Amino acid sequence: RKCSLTGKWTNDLGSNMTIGAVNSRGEFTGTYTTAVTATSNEIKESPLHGTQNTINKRTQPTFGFTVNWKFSESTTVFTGQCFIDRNGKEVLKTMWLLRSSVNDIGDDWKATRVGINIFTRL
Amino acid sequence: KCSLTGKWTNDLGSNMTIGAVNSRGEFTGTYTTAVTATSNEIKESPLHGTQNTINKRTQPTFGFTVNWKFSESTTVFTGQCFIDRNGKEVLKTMWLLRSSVNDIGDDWKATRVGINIFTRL
Amino acid sequence: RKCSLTGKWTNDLGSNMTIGAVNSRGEFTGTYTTAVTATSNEIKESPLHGTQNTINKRTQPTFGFTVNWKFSESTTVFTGQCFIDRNGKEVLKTMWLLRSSVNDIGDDWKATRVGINIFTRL
Amino acid sequence: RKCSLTGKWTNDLGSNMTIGAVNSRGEFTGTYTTAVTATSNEIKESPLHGTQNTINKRTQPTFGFTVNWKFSESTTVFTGQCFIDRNGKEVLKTMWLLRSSVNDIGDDWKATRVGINIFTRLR
Ligand SMILES: O=C1N[C@H]2[C@H](CS[C@H]2CCCCC(=O)c2ccc3ccc4cccc5ccc2c3c45)N1
Ligand SMILES: O=C1N[C@H]2[C@H](CS[C@H]2CCCCC(=O)c2ccc3ccc4cccc5ccc2c3c45)N1
Ligand SMILES: O=C1N[C@H]2[C@H](CS[C@H]2CCCCC(=O)c2ccc3ccc4cccc5ccc2c3c45)N1
Ligand SMILES: O=C1N[C@H]2[C@H](CS[C@H]2CCCCC(=O)c2ccc3ccc4cccc5ccc2c3c45)N1
Ligand SMILES: *[C@@H]1O[C@H](CO)[C@@H](O)[C@H](O)[C@H]1NC(C)=O
Ligand SMILES: *[C@@H]1O[C@H](CO)[C@@H](O)[C@H](O)[C@H]1NC(C)=O
Ligand SMILES: *[C@@H]1O[C@H](CO)[C@@H](O)[C@H](O)[C@H]1NC(C)=O
Ligand SMILES: *[C@@H]1O[C@H](CO)[C@@H](O)[C@H](O)[C@H]1NC(C)=O
Repeated sequence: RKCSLTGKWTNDLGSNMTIGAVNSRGEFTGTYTTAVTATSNEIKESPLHGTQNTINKRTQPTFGFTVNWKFSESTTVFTGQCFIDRNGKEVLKTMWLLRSSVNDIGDDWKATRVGINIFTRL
Repeated sequence: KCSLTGKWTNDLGSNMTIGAVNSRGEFTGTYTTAVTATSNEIKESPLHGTQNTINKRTQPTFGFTVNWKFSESTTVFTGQCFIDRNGKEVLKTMWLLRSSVNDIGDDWKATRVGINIFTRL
Repeated sequence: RKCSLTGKWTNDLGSNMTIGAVNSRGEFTGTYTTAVTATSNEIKESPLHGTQNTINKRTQPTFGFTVNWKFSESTTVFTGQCFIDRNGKEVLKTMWLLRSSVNDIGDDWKATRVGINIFTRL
Repeated sequence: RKCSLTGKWTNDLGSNMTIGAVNSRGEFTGTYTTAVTATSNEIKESPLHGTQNTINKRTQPTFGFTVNWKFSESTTVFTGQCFIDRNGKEVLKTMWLLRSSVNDIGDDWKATRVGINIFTRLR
């Protein structure tokens, strides 16, 4: 069918996320449980909010979301595309930017990390 | 505090308006790009995001998604709101622009990266 | 047993590269055969030039290199780190930037793609 | 007529680099003096090695180089294009990846930072 974002996912790093119903404007909300973190602070489940692109109602749509971490001053944004193979196996191929907080504008240059994640269903 | 609400323009000439930021840090708005990857006519597009409220920083991090209404593509922006040495607010952001590809074997080439600096308009 | 860049490698996309000897300053040269390309033009083997970081002569050093494509106006740069496991299996975890040419500076914004690659020995 | 990498440059952060002659294969070397650093160590001038793309011998070519930092375990790679306006004013629009060292492969995910730089000539 269409590749749908709703439901439960895990990534190559062991992180989980659950996304709820996608409304008619493509808006969704959920939660994200990272399996990894940059430092010793305790991981807390964090909210995410995003949109799926609905133009031409593609069966493999692009999308993006923001994770607003509840245990860091940082923000991660993820963007990717939902693929589906002939057996109906779904996968999200994503890239992210992780923005840290810096105290001063002179340190902005070092504030942004980059990486990928591949998510498959639970 | 450096506040996301209001009207902004970037180094490329794009405009965006962000509304009120609620108690969970959620905001919505609209984005008018000045530039585009292809010939399709530009349309104003919704954005949705969140500002980080931990320690209620006067210069908080944030992120938002632009759900383009004239492309199959998605752009995500993340940055931090600074209050500059001239007293001006400025958003320093980096973005990932995801294009749609028909086949998973082409995924590798789908994601572009860049920056934008926004100032108030 | 240090993780050494010299020799023949293949990545998750099927691309091959062969790196020669790494000199005492960490400098190396080689060739890169991509398995994929952005367009229809025929792929040609292309030169690469790089450096491995030698500070503290780490057994898992960072490195970078430039691929000077011989069939495109484009350039790709890769940067990563060479890892080992105790049975001696080496792997390079890398991220790349692929710079396309544009014929007007007003189009610079779109010129740069980003991704990852994982290489293992042949 | 062509935008040439050789010579002395400075970027929006204040960093300087000097690039030497670009040979017929497009190979160059030089030195990089960052104005900024992620941590307290004293900044040391560092070698760079790169190539400019010569396909179709464009007057505004792409290029890339690696900076092998002499004061960190880290590596930076820069890639971009040399632009030249009608008065002959040159500028390098670049983007970079900064790879830090991590002790364990389980930390790889956090190792890579991203950003941009714009360089203009020093006469
Ligand atoms: O599934 C996935 N998980 C990872 C990737 C992309 S998002 C990433 C999780 C990041 C959570 C924040 C974090 O680890 C964290 C934790 C504690 C920090 C303490 C102090 C910090 C100071 C500056 C910057 C930080 C950035 C992230 C930090 C922390 C800091 N995919
Ligand atoms: O303010 C800022 N503006 C720029 C930067 C980052 S977001 C970027 C604007 C992106 C608009 C979407 C687009 O270009 C677009 C439009 C139409 C497309 C039609 C067909 C496409 C086919 C493949 C790939 C595409 C990629 C982007 C496309 C389009 C396509 N900052
Ligand atoms: O092993 C790996 N392979 C891939 C990844 C990162 S490097 C990439 C291979 C790049 C080959 C050059 C290319 O695709 C290429 C070739 C011809 C082009 C002609 C015209 C272009 C116009 C705009 C943008 C381009 C981008 C890449 C192009 C070409 C163009 N890892
Ligand atoms: O002109 C430009 N300059 C900046 C940008 C991109 S390259 C960047 C300079 C990087 C110098 C290395 C560095 O800061 C550095 C120095 C010491 C470090 C010690 C320990 C580290 C541990 C983890 C990560 C690091 C990242 C950079 C580090 C260092 C570490 N443009
Ligand atoms: C992901 O979900 C599984 C069970 O449904 C659980 O074992 C695992 O702990 C979860 N991951 C994280 C990082 O919480
Ligand atoms: C941004 O706003 C200014 C002032 O209203 C306007 O003149 C300009 O055309 C707008 N730009 C775009 C891309 O809509
Ligand atoms: C890489 O090497 C393998 C084994 O030698 C070979 O079969 C394959 O064709 C090579 N790939 C490319 C892209 O040349
Ligand atoms: C670069 O050179 C300029 C003048 O040539 C100098 O004023 C500046 O301090 C130098 N910057 C660095 C980082 O060395």
